[PDB]
Amino acid sequence: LPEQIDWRKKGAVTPVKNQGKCGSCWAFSTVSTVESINQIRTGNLISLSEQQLVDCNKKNHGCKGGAFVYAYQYIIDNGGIDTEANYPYKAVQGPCRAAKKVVRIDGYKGVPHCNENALKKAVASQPSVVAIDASSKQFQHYKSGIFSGPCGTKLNHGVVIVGYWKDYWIVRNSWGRYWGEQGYIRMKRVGGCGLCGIARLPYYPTKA
Ligand SMILES: CC(C)C[C@H](NC(=O)[C@@H](O)CC(=O)O)C(=O)NCCCCNC(N)=[NH2+]
Repeated sequence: LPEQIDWRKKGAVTPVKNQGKCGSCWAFSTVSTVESINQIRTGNLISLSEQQLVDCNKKNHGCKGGAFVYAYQYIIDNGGIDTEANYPYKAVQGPCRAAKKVVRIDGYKGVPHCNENALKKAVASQPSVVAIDASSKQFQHYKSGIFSGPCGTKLNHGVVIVGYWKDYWIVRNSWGRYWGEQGYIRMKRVGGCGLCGIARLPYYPTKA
């Protein structure tokens, strides 16, 4: 497969977003991969609604956390997801409003655990969600360069891998542009379960 890929360079990734002070990383990462597969398939780049998920996804827990599988499953079950414009983000949970089904997906697949080759194969197809230990201070204060740790493998933050180079993953965070490299962080590729456990629980939506 390609030595390097960057979906941002292919117009598959929307501008960086800020989940603000609400534990919704499960929504932002999930929605981003949806926005991505949709553009890759339809040629349309559309910003989708995290808030919808936050409000209408019982299986997950609004600002109190969530999981990849359920998010995807929701979007699928619900028959589609609405745009960022009609259902803006509020950084605080609320009653499920009715929403327009702008974008739809057919399924989602898991990438084999702690297998960075498989993950490379997946990212080469389309951006993917991953869980990382984002609890270390070094990571939280990461500003630039190829981050190589330290960070454990305790899964607590959800992000997206939008591309890669020979020795690092191009990760998209949901903390705005004033964190890392204009919102992104280049995480070294170290095999095993990966840096901060980045290769522990990867996934990507599917659209036929
Ligand atoms: C695996 C990734 C997505 C971490 C995830 N935590 C979150 O969603 C966030 O707090 C992420 C964030 O940056 O806000 C998580 O696993 N949290 C657990 C929440 C459990 C929900 N509460 C229960 N058990 N009812």
